[PDB]
Amino acid sequence: SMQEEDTFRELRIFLRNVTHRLAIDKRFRVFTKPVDPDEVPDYVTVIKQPMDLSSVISKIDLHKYLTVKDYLRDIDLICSNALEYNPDRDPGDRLIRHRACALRDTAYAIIKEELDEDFEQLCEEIQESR
Ligand SMILES: COc1cc(C(=O)N2[C@H]3Cc4ccccc4[C@@H]2CNC3=O)cc(OC)c1O
Repeated sequence: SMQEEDTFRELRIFLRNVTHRLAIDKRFRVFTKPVDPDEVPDYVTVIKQPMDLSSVISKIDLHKYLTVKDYLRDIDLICSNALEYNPDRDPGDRLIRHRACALRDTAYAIIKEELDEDFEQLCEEIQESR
């Protein structure tokens, strides 16, 4: 229905705003665009599902997220991809893992403080009915 389309449009607006706040945070710069294979050649072969904040914006706009849970699965993927690709003890790997974890923690914390749980519940119920 049109009321259901209004619900998903509100969800999209909410998701774009959270994503924008992550994207402008200096710590999360390396997650703003896809990992370039010319700068990191083995990435696309090791990481099966690359994910970054620009691709998240693209997926919001294509109506790929019908719930906050679906969006958070992609935020989790930005984090898990960095934990998997950079697992070493060296400072370079530890810094990207800490930034990855901080990106995930920030997204969850924004959603915990600003998302009405009845709004998410409505999205899930419209999703389950389709
Ligand atoms: C997100 O995961 C990674 C990111 C980088 C990294 O420093 N990047 C990546 C992505 C990117 C995107 C926007 C701006 C800067 C950057 C820098 C430079 N070029 C890149 O391709 C390195 C990683 O491992 C060596 C790695 O797992």
